[PDB]
Amino acid sequence: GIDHTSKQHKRSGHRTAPKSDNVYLKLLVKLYTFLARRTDAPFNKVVLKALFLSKINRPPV
Amino acid sequence: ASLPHPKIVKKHTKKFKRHHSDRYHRVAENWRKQKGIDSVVRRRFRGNISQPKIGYGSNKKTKFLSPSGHKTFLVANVKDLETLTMHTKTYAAEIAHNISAKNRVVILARAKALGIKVTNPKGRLAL
Amino acid sequence: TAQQAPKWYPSEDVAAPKKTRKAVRPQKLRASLVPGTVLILLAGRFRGKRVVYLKHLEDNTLLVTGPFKVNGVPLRRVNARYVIATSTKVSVEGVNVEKFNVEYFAKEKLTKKEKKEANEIKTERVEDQKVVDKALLAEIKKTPLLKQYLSASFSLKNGDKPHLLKF
Amino acid sequence: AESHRLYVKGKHLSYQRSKRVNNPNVSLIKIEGVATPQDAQFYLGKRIAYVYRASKEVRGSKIRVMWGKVTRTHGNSGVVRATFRNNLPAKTFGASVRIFLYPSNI
Amino acid sequence: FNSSIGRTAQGKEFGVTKARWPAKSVKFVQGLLQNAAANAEAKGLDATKLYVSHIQVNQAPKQRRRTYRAHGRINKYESSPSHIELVVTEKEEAVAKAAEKKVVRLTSRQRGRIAAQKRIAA
Amino acid sequence: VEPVVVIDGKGHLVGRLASVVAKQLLNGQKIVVVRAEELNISGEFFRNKLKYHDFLRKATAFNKTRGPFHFRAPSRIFYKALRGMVSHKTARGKAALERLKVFEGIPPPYDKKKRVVVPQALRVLRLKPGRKYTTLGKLSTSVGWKYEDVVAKLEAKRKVSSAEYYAKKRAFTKKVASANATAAESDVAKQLAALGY
RNA sequence: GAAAUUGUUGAAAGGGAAGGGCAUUUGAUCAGACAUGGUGUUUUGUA
RNA sequence: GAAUACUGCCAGCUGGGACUGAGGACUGCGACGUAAGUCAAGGAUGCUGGCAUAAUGGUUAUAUGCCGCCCGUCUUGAAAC
RNA sequence: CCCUGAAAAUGGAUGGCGCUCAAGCGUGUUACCUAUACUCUACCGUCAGGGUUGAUAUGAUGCCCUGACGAGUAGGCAGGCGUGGAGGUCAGUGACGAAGCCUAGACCGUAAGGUCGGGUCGAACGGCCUCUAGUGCAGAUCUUGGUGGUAGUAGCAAAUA
RNA sequence: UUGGCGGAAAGGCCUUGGGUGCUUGCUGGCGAAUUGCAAUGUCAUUUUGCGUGGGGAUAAAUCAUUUGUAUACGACUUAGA
Ligand SMILES: [Mg+2]
Ligand SMILES: [Mg+2]
Repeated sequence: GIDHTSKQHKRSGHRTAPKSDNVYLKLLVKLYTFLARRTDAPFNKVVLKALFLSKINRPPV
Repeated sequence: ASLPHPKIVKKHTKKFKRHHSDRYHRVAENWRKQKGIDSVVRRRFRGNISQPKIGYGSNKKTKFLSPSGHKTFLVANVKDLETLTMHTKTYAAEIAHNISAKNRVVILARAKALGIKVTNPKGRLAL
Repeated sequence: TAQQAPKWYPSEDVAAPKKTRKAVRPQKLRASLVPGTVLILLAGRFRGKRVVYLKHLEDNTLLVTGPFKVNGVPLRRVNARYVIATSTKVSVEGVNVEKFNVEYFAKEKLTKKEKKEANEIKTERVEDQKVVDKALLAEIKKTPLLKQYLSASFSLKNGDKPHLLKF
Repeated sequence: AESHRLYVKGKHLSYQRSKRVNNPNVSLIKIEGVATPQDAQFYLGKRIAYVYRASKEVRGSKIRVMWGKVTRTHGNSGVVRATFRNNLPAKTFGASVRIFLYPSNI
Repeated sequence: FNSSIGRTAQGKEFGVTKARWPAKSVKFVQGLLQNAAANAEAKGLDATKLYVSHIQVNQAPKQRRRTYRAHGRINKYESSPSHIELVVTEKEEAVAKAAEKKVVRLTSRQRGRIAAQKRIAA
Repeated sequence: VEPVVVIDGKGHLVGRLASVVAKQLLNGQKIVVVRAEELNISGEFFRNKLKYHDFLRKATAFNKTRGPFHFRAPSRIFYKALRGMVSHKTARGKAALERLKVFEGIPPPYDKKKRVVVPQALRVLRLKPGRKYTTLGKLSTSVGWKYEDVVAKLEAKRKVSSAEYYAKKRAFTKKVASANATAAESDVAKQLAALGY
């Protein structure tokens, strides 16, 4: 037995691999997950996380 | 003639049967979980039947393999049989139960020509 | 179709094993086995018989002989884990055992077709036995009762505790 | 002679058990002659055969053997623990069993 | 089907205590026995080696009437009829002999032991 | 070590002997116990008579025939004390208990055999000198055993025959010891003495 | 032409229930692997 | 003037026994070696025998050892008289 | 410490047998037995952190590396199994035998389940991607229908024969 | 084979005489292999059947009838060449 100080097996709670079934969006997140993995620039990670977002978390600009 | 594999181990070779399927005839022995509030099987008392859980899962290098070492693939005709032409050492054909005998002889002849193993080469055969 | 397809087929190419690191150093025998020791055969066809040990062979086996004139045990090889090294010692200097090796004992393996439904000896083997045993028995005749000791069999009596017995 | 025994007699006492749960995978053997773990340490690693008879002849014989070995000592009185390829059938509690002298260290 | 029937001395022949004389059943059974013996002589059997090899009785569909019980109730009054069949055969001789070959598997040690015995004795 | 072990029950303590013998049967040794009328129980005769009367009170109320049976013979008292220590309701317990037979006196199958003792159940080795003890034959004939005197007469006859045996055995062994002493101090005797025999 | 329930035959067990879990004995019953490419042609239908 | 006991340390030596052999071209850290190379250094190999069949094994019935109270429900609490 | 004080109703319980320099009480020292606990290893799943669009061949929700974790009623969520019907596809199966049913015969899955062999039978049915619902029973003194033990039992005895 | 003794569950113990075999008390001669480096490597006693060939002996019980010292029925007690 372990005296657990946290909740075991919990999800991170941050959405990855967006819930949409748009194939062009999936191509875009494939391109930007390559760029975020290997270009070591923070911009690619920021736009990769922004690509996952839902509609109310993407307000029009 | 199969691909080399590790030794196949089954963690629980006994069939999980529903509690009191031996007791009552109305209770079939397909597995159902006991949701009762006083159930000894649900409470996991010593000396009762064991329940299915994820720890009994087979090895991923060993899963879905026949004792011959192949995976069963159901076939219905020669075109379905020909899909296993380049994968003879991993898959073994099994003729479907509803194929007639005069087609079964054709499928067995083509499988013997292609070197494909058939796991039931004795169905509907006359002698 | 009866079954649809697998979306991916596993590759049929068999991989090579990794480069092992298990070299073979020779067997380190136990200290009670020196050549010339009288052994007791624990198992086998000649179990309970006392033989003399001559040479440590290549496949970790012990070359032994009866002698064949004494108890009828021929020139043979036995396993070192299936004998008891007694304290009784005779000298086997004067015996040329370098002729025998692992290729000297070949079974000439039998085919699967030849099945014995119901039912011989090498002449080279029989005069090799006759050469060596006449050199052993000359050393046997020095101390008394060794011929009788080697002819008699070994067995456990009532009250024999092998953890207390010294051989 | 009149005796040909090249083994030590022993008795199959029981399984390894607690007060109310037994474990058939480990059997308990009383070797006769030994009454202390220091004398029982001689017999570790020795082969054990349970030799019994049956009515039906299988491969030329009506005598069947179950093989095992001594693994460790048990208690303070020279009882040993033994493991077999297939476990002993538990009707043999008190049955005689053979401890061979091989693999020998002497 | 014998619970709470009377006890009698004529069960000593069969080692029982409970026995009866079901006259209607005996009439029906012996009528069927007579018919089977007639079928056997029509078929051309010996009529002296015949023993009843097979007989079974099982239940026919019930025949229902009514019964009138106290406080104006109705219950059933049902007959349980029978299907009976039987087969008489001639008693033949001994059935068969000459069992399976029982091919033997022996190891090299067993073969050497048998050869050693055959050499060592006559 | 032995096929059958014949235990002379004289001077033994009932519980300690029963706990030795029950373990012997469960290990698979065949035991026959003779002279059961000479077992000893520690304590006063009046204490053990009161104990047996407390046991004798216990019976099934609605039918005494199905109650606990109070056996009166010393051998059956020993059998009760031993069946208490064997798990007799299982097949292993029944197979153990059929390796045992207990007798008053020494019957003719066993009067010509060798009797042993159990030194960890002997009264002179276990009790402090001064403690009082009972004789099982006296207690058993106090609570209802009918055959105390016929066993005494048969035992007197058997002891007379056994003394007649032992006189001849002693004369023969004195002849053998005399011949061994006169045939000692030869060369084979000195070689055996050097080798330890 | 299912099940409850029943008859016959066959097999098995049964000292105040029966049924179950782990393990093995015994009896009965049963699947799989056993060719492989191969130096080779000691060869016939000569490849 | 010593020894020994007790406690503690050794990157001292060495014998017996049991369980496990996961991974699968190479890459790393090391050691012995002047070097070639070798090794117990990022997970077992070498040699040999028997059998090649119901022998191992699976299933099923029985036997034995130990364990096992009737399910569902309300309830603080159910095997519940 | 032991004894007197010390009386309850079926027969009775240091768990039982039994035990008296204990197998009792006080105390001390060792050895030993074994939990689903601890240590190491393998396997299953979950979670987390990473690597890997290069060409060839597939699946980037893929493959691979590393570490930790796993109790659970009420309840929540996720991934799946099964049924009736609908769009598409396999130019699917089938009177040389579809569906159904029986089978202490075999194989696969942790499981819901799936597949095969044999028997019976006689006319339709299935895999995959999706759509839809009158979609999964052991219970409700559940509904309808059928059948047991009781049980060859209670009984078939008023009104003269 | 002669003579005893043994009734607790004797079923065994002792003894006389001759025959026959072995003798490792002592000294010799010949054989053994190949079961291949181990595989209980098979040697015990318990019951039954069927054959031989050698002795031994040629019954009762139950149903049915009857009795009434008995009796719900079974059972009991009687009788019957
Ligand atoms: Mg059921
Ligand atoms: Mg009425």
